[PDB]
Order: sequence, then C-alpha cells, then structure tokens
Amino acid sequence: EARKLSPVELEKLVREKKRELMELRFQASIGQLSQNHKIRDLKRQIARLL
Amino acid sequence: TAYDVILAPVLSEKAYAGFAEGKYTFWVHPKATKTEIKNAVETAFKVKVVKVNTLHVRGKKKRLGRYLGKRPDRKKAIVQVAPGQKIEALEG
Amino acid sequence: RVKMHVKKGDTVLVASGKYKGRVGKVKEVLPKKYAVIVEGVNIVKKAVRVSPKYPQGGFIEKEAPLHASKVRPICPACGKPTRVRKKFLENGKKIRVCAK
Amino acid sequence: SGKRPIVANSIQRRGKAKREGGVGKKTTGISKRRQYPNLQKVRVRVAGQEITFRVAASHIPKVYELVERAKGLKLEGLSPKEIKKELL
RNA sequence: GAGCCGGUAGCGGGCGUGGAUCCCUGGAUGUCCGAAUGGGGGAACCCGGCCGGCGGGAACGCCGGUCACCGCGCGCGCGGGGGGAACCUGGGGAACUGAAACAUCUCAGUACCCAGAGGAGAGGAAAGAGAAAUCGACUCCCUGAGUAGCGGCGAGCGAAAGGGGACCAGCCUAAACCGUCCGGCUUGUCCGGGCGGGGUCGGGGGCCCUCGGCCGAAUCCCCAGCCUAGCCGAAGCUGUUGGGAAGCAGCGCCAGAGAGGGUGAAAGCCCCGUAGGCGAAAGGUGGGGGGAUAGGUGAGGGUACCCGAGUACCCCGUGGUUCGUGGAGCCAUGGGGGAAUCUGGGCGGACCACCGCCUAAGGCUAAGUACUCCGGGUGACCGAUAGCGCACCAGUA
RNA sequence: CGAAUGCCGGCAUGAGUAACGAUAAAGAGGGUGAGAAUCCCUCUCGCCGUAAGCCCAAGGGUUCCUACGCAAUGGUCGUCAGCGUAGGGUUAGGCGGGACCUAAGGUGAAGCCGAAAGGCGUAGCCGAAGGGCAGCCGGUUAAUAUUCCGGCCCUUCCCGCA
RNA sequence: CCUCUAAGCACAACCUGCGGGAACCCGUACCGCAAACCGACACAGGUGGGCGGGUGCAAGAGCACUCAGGCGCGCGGGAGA
Ligand SMILES: [Mg+2]
Ligand SMILES: [Mg+2]
Ligand SMILES: [Mg+2]
Ligand SMILES: [Mg+2]
Ligand SMILES: [Mg+2]
Ligand SMILES: [Mg+2]
Ligand SMILES: [Mg+2]
Ligand SMILES: [Mg+2]
Ligand SMILES: [Mg+2]
Ligand SMILES: [Mg+2]
Ligand SMILES: [Mg+2]
Ligand SMILES: [Mg+2]
Ligand SMILES: [Mg+2]
Ligand SMILES: [Mg+2]
Ligand SMILES: [Mg+2]
Ligand SMILES: [Mg+2]
Ligand SMILES: [Mg+2]
Ligand SMILES: [Mg+2]
Ligand SMILES: [Mg+2]
Ligand SMILES: [Mg+2]
Ligand SMILES: [Mg+2]
Ligand SMILES: [Mg+2]
Ligand SMILES: [Mg+2]
Ligand SMILES: [Mg+2]
Ligand SMILES: [Mg+2]
Ligand SMILES: [Mg+2]
Ligand SMILES: [Mg+2]
Ligand SMILES: [Mg+2]
Ligand SMILES: [Mg+2]
Ligand SMILES: [Mg+2]
Ligand SMILES: [Mg+2]
Ligand SMILES: [Mg+2]
Ligand SMILES: [Mg+2]
Ligand SMILES: [Mg+2]
Ligand SMILES: [Mg+2]
Ligand SMILES: [Mg+2]
Ligand SMILES: [Mg+2]
Ligand SMILES: [Mg+2]
Ligand SMILES: [Mg+2]
Ligand SMILES: [Mg+2]
Ligand SMILES: [Mg+2]
Ligand SMILES: [Mg+2]
Ligand SMILES: [Mg+2]
Ligand SMILES: [Mg+2]
Ligand SMILES: [Mg+2]
Ligand SMILES: [Mg+2]
Ligand SMILES: [Mg+2]
Ligand SMILES: [Mg+2]
Ligand SMILES: [Mg+2]
Ligand SMILES: [Mg+2]
Ligand SMILES: [Mg+2]
Ligand SMILES: [Mg+2]
Ligand SMILES: [Mg+2]
Ligand SMILES: [Mg+2]
Ligand SMILES: [Mg+2]
Ligand SMILES: [Mg+2]
Ligand SMILES: [Mg+2]
Ligand SMILES: [Mg+2]
Ligand SMILES: [Mg+2]
Ligand SMILES: [Mg+2]
Ligand SMILES: [Mg+2]
Ligand SMILES: [Mg+2]
Ligand SMILES: [Mg+2]
Ligand SMILES: [Mg+2]
Ligand SMILES: [Mg+2]
Ligand SMILES: [Mg+2]
Ligand SMILES: [Mg+2]
Ligand SMILES: [Mg+2]
Ligand SMILES: [Mg+2]
Ligand SMILES: [Mg+2]
Ligand SMILES: [Mg+2]
Ligand SMILES: [Mg+2]
Ligand SMILES: [Mg+2]
Ligand SMILES: [Mg+2]
Ligand SMILES: [Mg+2]
Ligand SMILES: [Mg+2]
Ligand SMILES: [Mg+2]
Ligand SMILES: [Mg+2]
Ligand SMILES: [Mg+2]
Ligand SMILES: [Mg+2]
Ligand SMILES: [Mg+2]
Ligand SMILES: [Mg+2]
Ligand SMILES: [Mg+2]
Ligand SMILES: [Mg+2]
Ligand SMILES: [Mg+2]
Ligand SMILES: [Mg+2]
Ligand SMILES: [Mg+2]
Ligand SMILES: [Mg+2]
Ligand SMILES: [Mg+2]
Ligand SMILES: [Mg+2]
Ligand SMILES: [Mg+2]
Ligand SMILES: [Mg+2]
Ligand SMILES: [Mg+2]
Ligand SMILES: [Mg+2]
Ligand SMILES: [Mg+2]
Ligand SMILES: [Mg+2]
Ligand SMILES: [Mg+2]
Ligand SMILES: [Mg+2]
Ligand SMILES: [Mg+2]
Ligand SMILES: [Mg+2]
Ligand SMILES: [Mg+2]
Ligand SMILES: [Mg+2]
Ligand SMILES: [Mg+2]
Ligand SMILES: [Mg+2]
Repeated sequence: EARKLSPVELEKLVREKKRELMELRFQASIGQLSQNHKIRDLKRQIARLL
Repeated sequence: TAYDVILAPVLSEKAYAGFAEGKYTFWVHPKATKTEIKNAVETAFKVKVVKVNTLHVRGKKKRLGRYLGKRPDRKKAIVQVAPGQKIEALEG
Repeated sequence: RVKMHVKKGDTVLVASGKYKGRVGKVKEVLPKKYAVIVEGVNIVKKAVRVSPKYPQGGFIEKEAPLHASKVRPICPACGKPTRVRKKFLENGKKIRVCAK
Repeated sequence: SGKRPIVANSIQRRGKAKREGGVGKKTTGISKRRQYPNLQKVRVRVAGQEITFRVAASHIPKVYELVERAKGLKLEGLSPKEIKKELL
C-alpha cells in the first residue's frame, strides 16, 4: 500500500471531473482531464516484489 | 476500482425528477455493472442507498457507421429519505 | 522523421514567387504540409468565422502556408544552407560559412 | 483396424484378369479397384491381471513374450501402458 | 531536437531546447470471446468452487490468484492442444479430360481431405549402384533423354547409372560382457527389469598375457557482423517573359553525390536525398572468427560368444521404381509357413553355379533446394474497366 | 474493334405512353406555412368491428418520443412521416429467462469402434412458450411502467431471540 | 414438495413463529395479421397464442348493422366513348 490510497484519491478526483464535465462547467478539459497520463499511473507503477 | 464504476450522471428532464423521490440516474460502467453498486454510490457520495435499478440504453447513429458512442448501463439510487445531498441540484 | 527540414522559428529569407527575396521574421513551422507561414503570402480569407463573433470590419486577413523548400535561412550571410556541427555533445546548425 | 504392437492396415488394388496367361497364351487385366485389406486382428486376453489386446495374430507369440515378464510394478487397475512402453 | 496533443478542420483546453510529439527496444496493464481450458454456452455471455481482500457485509456482490483435457517421469512437476498465404512428408485420393467411343491406361499419386512438422520439410550414411581388379551418405540443378524401357506395344507415361556442379559430416544404440537393483523362485554362484560401464564392415566387437596412447563436435557459453530506431553527408547568385523559374542568358561551383522525388513549371549546386562514412544502451541474431566441454586416439593370435525375429527367406495379395503379370528381380507388406549370426545373410532383373558388391529387420544427422502472408529494392510491369477483388473506410455495401 | 442473344459504364427509343399497388369514400371551414386535395384541428360522410380493434410471444432492432429540417425515401405533393439531424427514452426479490428440473435431441467422463478426420455410447451435464417458483389494483410524463409511485399481500435465503 | 435412514453430527443440524438484514445477471421502447416480421417495394400474399362487446335471424367465432378503438387503403380532378 506504499502507492495505494493515492489512486483512490485521484480516481475520486476524476469522478469530480466527470461530474463537472456533464453539466456545462468543465472549462479546462484537456488541461485537467488528461491528468491520467503522468498523473494517475503516477503511482500505478511499482514492481510487485515478493 | 470503485470510482471507475459510476461513470457520469445524466442531465435530463427525467433525472431532474429523481430529486423528488429517488436520487439521480448515473451512467455506470456497463460491465462490472452489478445492481450492488450501492457500495459504489454510497462509498462515493457518503449516503445510505436503499434501492437501485438497472438498464441498458443508447443505440445507433449514422455518419458512416453505427453505435452512437456506447451502450452504457445507467440507473440510480432510491437512497434513504433525505440523505439526498451532494451538490447535484445544479442545472435541475 | 522525413518531416524535419531547414529551420525553426527564426527569421528567414523567402526566394519563392512574388516574394522572391523577402526577409521575414520568426516563421511558425507547419510542417506536415511542409510549409511554414512565415511573412510572405498574405492572401485574404473571405470568411466570416465558425463562431459568429465581432463581425466584418475590414479584411487584413492572415497569411498562407508557403511550402518550405524555398525559405532560405539567414545568419550574417544570405541563404547558405544549414549544416551540423556537433562539438562532442550538441548538434548545432552552422551555415555555409559565416557562423552561428 | 488397429496396431497394438504392429503397423496399421494397408490399401490394395484388386487387379482382376480374364485371360490365359503368358505361359499359355495372351494375358490381360480388367479392373483395378481398392480392396482395403484390414489386417488380421484378434482380441487376445492375458492375465497380467485381466489385460486385453488387439494383437495382430501373427504377433500372438510376441504378446506372450511381452507377458512372460515381471516388470516390478503392481496394479493401478488397467496398466497396458507399462506393458507396451516396456516393449522393444 | 522543436513542435505537439493520430487520419484535427472545429471546444478553444493545455504540453514542450531542464527535451517533449514521434520511432525502436525492454517491461507493466491487457476486459470478454477464441486451442478456451473451472462448468455451461446459441463466441464475445452466463453460473461456480477453494483461497485472499472491500454494516461495502453472514447471506447476493465485485476484485486478485487458482480450478480443463491429454502425454512424460517421482499427490508432485515439464511439455502438448490451436493458428499460418503458399513450401514439404505421410495416410487416403477421385473425375471430367486424352485414348478423336471406352473399361486396362491417361488425367495423377494431380486437385482435394486428414495428420504432422518447421523456417524449411523430406531423405540420409549403404544389406546402395551395376560392370568398372569401379563409384562411395542424402538432397537440389544441368546433362544422361524423351534414352533405356513400360504401353489395349494404342494413347501416352518415362527412369536410373555414368558425368558435370552446389554442398560438403558423420554419428548415437542389446555392430554379447562386467559390475548395479524393486522382486523372480525349485534361495537359482541364477530369469527379465531399469539405469551405468562396455560396444559401431598395439569384417566388427565382448572375453584371454607382451607391445600404453588425446583428435575434436551438430553441444555450450563468447565476439564481430547483421538487423530492429537513425545520423553526418559537396557545391548558384543575378537579370529576364512570367501568376510562378529551376525555363532562357551571363558569370560560377561540387562531383566517391549528373539515381529519383518534390519545389507555383524544365533544379547536380533550395529541400528531401544519393555516393561515401559513422550509429545500438536494449533485444533478437549469428563458430563467419577464435574457447572448452561430451564423445572419439576368439596392433596382434587364438577356445566357432554377439552382430537388432514372427524379421529375412518362400508362397498368396498388392503398391513403389521405367515395369500395366511380363522372363519379374528389387524396395515396401496385408495374409500364411517360417530360419540361422560370418564356412551367417542379402544383392548384382526368373533361376541356378562361379566372380564380385554390401550388412536389413534400431534412431539422429547440418549444408546446399522448394516457398512468399512478411520487409526492402528492382522493372522494354499496370496507370483507375488497368493493376490485387479492393489506389478511396473492401472482402465493405 | 462493329458485330461474339459480347462485358462494364452512359444515354436513348418505347413515352409523357402503361401504371400509381384494392370499386371501404370522401366533403367543407379555420389554422400553420414561402408553398397545400395530401400536415394539424373542427363538423358531417363512409369502412372494419372473430377486425382493418386491443394484449403477448416470434421476428425486426431505436423505427418510440420531442424539437429543428425536407435534398433524398414516401409511386403525386408534403410544413407531414416511421425519412435526415440532435436530444431524450426501455427502471422488476413478485412478469419472462438464468443463479432449478428434465422430454426428444445434443454433448459425453467410463467403454467400444474407426487410416486420420472422427462415428457411437453408460453415468453425468446441456436442452423448453413442459414441470416448478413469490403479485394484484390504480396514477403519472413526451416516451416506460405487474418495473416508478400509493395501498395491501407474499417469497426465498443470512444473522439474532424464543 | 412430503418422508425414512445411511454416511456424519448428536456444544450440531434442521422446524415453527418473532426481530432485523440481503434479494444478483439478462430481457422490458416501439411495430407485432403489419408501412417496423417474412416476401428486393410503405408489396391485395404468409404469420402462433389470448380478449374479441351489443341487437337480430333456431344457435354460432357465422351474417347484417354498430359500441369502444381504429382507419378512408400516400395520387388526384374531370368526361360519361
Ligand atoms: Mg432489469
Ligand atoms: Mg435511426
Ligand atoms: Mg542528447
Ligand atoms: Mg494389357
Ligand atoms: Mg483407373
Ligand atoms: Mg481369445
Ligand atoms: Mg487528436
Ligand atoms: Mg525522452
Ligand atoms: Mg513523453
Ligand atoms: Mg507516441
Ligand atoms: Mg491491475
Ligand atoms: Mg471458459
Ligand atoms: Mg464446455
Ligand atoms: Mg451468454
Ligand atoms: Mg473494514
Ligand atoms: Mg469483513
Ligand atoms: Mg474463479
Ligand atoms: Mg528443462
Ligand atoms: Mg497442431
Ligand atoms: Mg477415367
Ligand atoms: Mg476419352
Ligand atoms: Mg466415350
Ligand atoms: Mg502414374
Ligand atoms: Mg534441415
Ligand atoms: Mg530422418
Ligand atoms: Mg555407410
Ligand atoms: Mg535426373
Ligand atoms: Mg550422379
Ligand atoms: Mg555425381
Ligand atoms: Mg567431410
Ligand atoms: Mg534383473
Ligand atoms: Mg553401451
Ligand atoms: Mg593377448
Ligand atoms: Mg567474445
Ligand atoms: Mg565490432
Ligand atoms: Mg536503423
Ligand atoms: Mg544533412
Ligand atoms: Mg545537401
Ligand atoms: Mg510567364
Ligand atoms: Mg523532375
Ligand atoms: Mg502546372
Ligand atoms: Mg531536381
Ligand atoms: Mg552513406
Ligand atoms: Mg547486445
Ligand atoms: Mg549488451
Ligand atoms: Mg539461432
Ligand atoms: Mg546388423
Ligand atoms: Mg509363427
Ligand atoms: Mg529376395
Ligand atoms: Mg515385354
Ligand atoms: Mg563364411
Ligand atoms: Mg538382404
Ligand atoms: Mg549390391
Ligand atoms: Mg534375391
Ligand atoms: Mg545376374
Ligand atoms: Mg535437418
Ligand atoms: Mg542448393
Ligand atoms: Mg515499397
Ligand atoms: Mg503506362
Ligand atoms: Mg507511371
Ligand atoms: Mg477506376
Ligand atoms: Mg479496378
Ligand atoms: Mg479516368
Ligand atoms: Mg475499404
Ligand atoms: Mg461498341
Ligand atoms: Mg456476328
Ligand atoms: Mg467485324
Ligand atoms: Mg447496357
Ligand atoms: Mg433514358
Ligand atoms: Mg400507345
Ligand atoms: Mg393510353
Ligand atoms: Mg392510365
Ligand atoms: Mg359498402
Ligand atoms: Mg359497418
Ligand atoms: Mg415518431
Ligand atoms: Mg427535392
Ligand atoms: Mg416526393
Ligand atoms: Mg415550417
Ligand atoms: Mg427520425
Ligand atoms: Mg417482492
Ligand atoms: Mg416468475
Ligand atoms: Mg451469480
Ligand atoms: Mg439449468
Ligand atoms: Mg437422454
Ligand atoms: Mg457423438
Ligand atoms: Mg459434467
Ligand atoms: Mg421453463
Ligand atoms: Mg413455464
Ligand atoms: Mg409505451
Ligand atoms: Mg413496459
Ligand atoms: Mg395475496
Ligand atoms: Mg437486503
Ligand atoms: Mg409493454
Ligand atoms: Mg394474434
Ligand atoms: Mg402499422
Ligand atoms: Mg419486408
Ligand atoms: Mg417477390
Ligand atoms: Mg401504401
Ligand atoms: Mg401488406
Ligand atoms: Mg393463422
Ligand atoms: Mg341461425
Ligand atoms: Mg364477419
Ligand atoms: Mg395508394
Ligand atoms: Mg363506365
């Protein structure tokens, strides 16, 4: 769990973004919603040791 | 994999009427798509959901090819009488 | 890949057409259509908009791509094709000889 | 048919004839159809415990040679695999 | 190495000379179906069991493992299963056709089906070939040669030797005997069963006392080189008609680059390139180059020990080879009879006797050759009814 | 290239000719619209009424509904449409299937037989508008409603108490 | 579903009520004797089950009319060979 509880947080954030997108209120789309390239797989990469 | 279930709500004239009784129909992840997403909506909006229904919608389209987007499952919560919260009342 | 070419966003002579010999500024490379825009072809776009905003006053309408095999770069020289000098760690574009 | 210690069956022609035959007079052939000569097969029963083979019956002495043995192992219930793979 | 966020054109939204976009290499995630493989299934879906996880919870849930079947050895483990445009081997295998009918025949062991296998497959080290006191594995190409032949001696089918080439290579195993060991018994100074050691025409081997003795893998790690991204790559300016110059003209220059493309047309000198030469951290690749390993070193003379068994040989039935019953050998083998292990056994085209040749009934064995889904270049190849069926969102409507 | 009842493409002729797909049948007044016999409404007229009306399976799949349209498809026209564009719309412990069962028939461990493909085949499993299983009535939007909601009832399981 | 005992368990396990809990996947729109299915067509054809009202004629799922409901059959206007 050295990298978890962070993607739970960032997937919570992306289900603030996808809420904000459906109503007409998401005015930085690719500036925010394509976080999941570097962010979000920011800490979805470790070698599963042991 | 709990916030990758409830994909999006729907702004619609029918799911603005869900705020009088039973909270709004979301498009849910149409596979891994159980009606026990009650522990995917109350773990997301901190409520106590009584009853959930289920669907399968959204067919075809022209412009050269078919299947307008997806065929996403979408339904709701019949969440307990006034834990209905979580700023949703915007737009309707 | 193949799509890389003469130069980048600097000042550059064009030796093309009506503008056979014109030193334009920073050039704003296209380049999948292999052009730039730089300062030369200034043909009028007889268009309103796609979004109907701030309507038609005059037309001082913008430029055109200008195919990039005719934008001769510049240095303290005129023309003189670019070259590569590496200096053991870099890759710089030095012209037929002046410098830079 | 089968094989159990030998090669499978073959395919023959027939080659009818209607003639006198060379050492008498002029010869001939008639019709070359496919007889399908299924090899000689006999279900043999041996007493390893209850074991059964489809052996070629020009190879019944060979399967009794295979039975005149003691290959160090007891019963799993069926066991012709150790009788047929400890064949030469 | 400066632009990007695919085929973007539009929301404007961001992101980059502290290095992005891309391309390559190596991982990670790979939902579901599919050999499908937990069971079912009407493919892309349902329904589980066990373990481990979230009143998120004991019940329904979802996650992440594991649950097919078969083959090989000691419940335990390593493979197999399906796919592939052709190419190949084996098992099967037509018929129209041709014979100016047709049945033998031909088409043809073709097409096709099935199995198998791999970048090749096959075959392969002589029980060979056949006239030479000869050749010496196998394959492929050209000759032999449309010869020899076969043939309702019609139609037609059609070698092989020799000889040129390519390529090159030989080897493991009971060509018996010694010990080992679960048990066999009539406890036998012994039956067969697994290994192990022996064993491959100082004609072979095992056994019995002289005369003592290391070449080299197909296997293994290496290393170039090859790819899988790329990179550097020479030298032209002016005037002219013109929409536009590279055209025309003048004055040049490079050339290990005057192949080609695009540039507003006709460009060696604008670009991309080409000649030439660099480039691999990572993976494949590879004795082409050197390295070691595994293996190989009754020469002699004897006491007749062993040289692959329902096999050879004989007959009946057939296929293969040029061979269609013929004088029918040979090679395979479905039926029946059924041997011996070197004064053995087979072959040299019935057979027999001389003279030769060669060792079957166990297996492996690179290389050269066929192929082209694939990538590249090449064209007295096509230029949209052509070329693939598709230059285009086509195996689509 | 001139012929192959050639092939592909084009355009003719036939020809403004036959037809326009039921001899159930229309007429009028307002609208709307640029435009109307055809669209909407009204009022008569007619036609089916064991259907030419409702409901469910089969099948088809978004044709449903609303709004913007009318080039194209409607055998005419079309503002209309089922056609084009975009957006909505299909809510189940109780209805139907599956977490249940079998019939014919498949598949099929075992077993048999086939040159290979494979062909059989016991148990088992699959197999359904058959058996079994817990729901009725009303309302609501533009569309769903035995699903949403209102009332009453009922079923399985799991935990706790007796 | 009812029942009987094997294995087993008899500190379980079932059974009856009362309290709480849990109830999953798919189908659901619309046409459905048709302009949306099958017939290349908005095709006079084909299509399974259920309700299919009233009055009259002996009865009737007939026939005649007609509720409810749904259509006037997606070309018409003339003329009167
Ligand atoms: Mg449902
Ligand atoms: Mg549509
Ligand atoms: Mg660098
Ligand atoms: Mg003859
Ligand atoms: Mg024949
Ligand atoms: Mg017997
Ligand atoms: Mg994009
Ligand atoms: Mg980088
Ligand atoms: Mg990057
Ligand atoms: Mg990329
Ligand atoms: Mg994961
Ligand atoms: Mg499966
Ligand atoms: Mg199955
Ligand atoms: Mg399914
Ligand atoms: Mg917890
Ligand atoms: Mg827990
Ligand atoms: Mg599992
Ligand atoms: Mg191994
Ligand atoms: Mg296979
Ligand atoms: Mg024939
Ligand atoms: Mg003939
Ligand atoms: Mg004939
Ligand atoms: Mg032949
Ligand atoms: Mg090979
Ligand atoms: Mg071989
Ligand atoms: Mg030899
Ligand atoms: Mg030859
Ligand atoms: Mg030769
Ligand atoms: Mg030779
Ligand atoms: Mg050699
Ligand atoms: Mg022994
Ligand atoms: Mg040995
Ligand atoms: Mg001696
Ligand atoms: Mg090395
Ligand atoms: Mg090197
Ligand atoms: Mg490269
Ligand atoms: Mg360069
Ligand atoms: Mg250059
Ligand atoms: Mg001119
Ligand atoms: Mg040119
Ligand atoms: Mg031109
Ligand atoms: Mg040129
Ligand atoms: Mg070079
Ligand atoms: Mg390397
Ligand atoms: Mg390395
Ligand atoms: Mg290799
Ligand atoms: Mg021998
Ligand atoms: Mg015998
Ligand atoms: Mg012989
Ligand atoms: Mg003769
Ligand atoms: Mg002798
Ligand atoms: Mg012999
Ligand atoms: Mg010989
Ligand atoms: Mg002989
Ligand atoms: Mg002779
Ligand atoms: Mg080989
Ligand atoms: Mg070769
Ligand atoms: Mg190419
Ligand atoms: Mg041409
Ligand atoms: Mg050309
Ligand atoms: Mg064309
Ligand atoms: Mg074509
Ligand atoms: Mg053309
Ligand atoms: Mg296409
Ligand atoms: Mg013509
Ligand atoms: Mg003619
Ligand atoms: Mg002619
Ligand atoms: Mg024509
Ligand atoms: Mg015409
Ligand atoms: Mg006429
Ligand atoms: Mg007429
Ligand atoms: Mg008419
Ligand atoms: Mg009437
Ligand atoms: Mg009537
Ligand atoms: Mg509608
Ligand atoms: Mg029109
Ligand atoms: Mg029309
Ligand atoms: Mg209008
Ligand atoms: Mg529509
Ligand atoms: Mg209920
Ligand atoms: Mg039910
Ligand atoms: Mg389930
Ligand atoms: Mg079932
Ligand atoms: Mg049965
Ligand atoms: Mg069967
Ligand atoms: Mg089963
Ligand atoms: Mg049923
Ligand atoms: Mg039923
Ligand atoms: Mg409805
Ligand atoms: Mg409904
Ligand atoms: Mg009741
Ligand atoms: Mg519950
Ligand atoms: Mg309904
Ligand atoms: Mg009906
Ligand atoms: Mg209708
Ligand atoms: Mg139809
Ligand atoms: Mg028809
Ligand atoms: Mg009609
Ligand atoms: Mg009809
Ligand atoms: Mg009927
Ligand atoms: Mg009557
Ligand atoms: Mg009637
Ligand atoms: Mg009509
Ligand atoms: Mg009349």
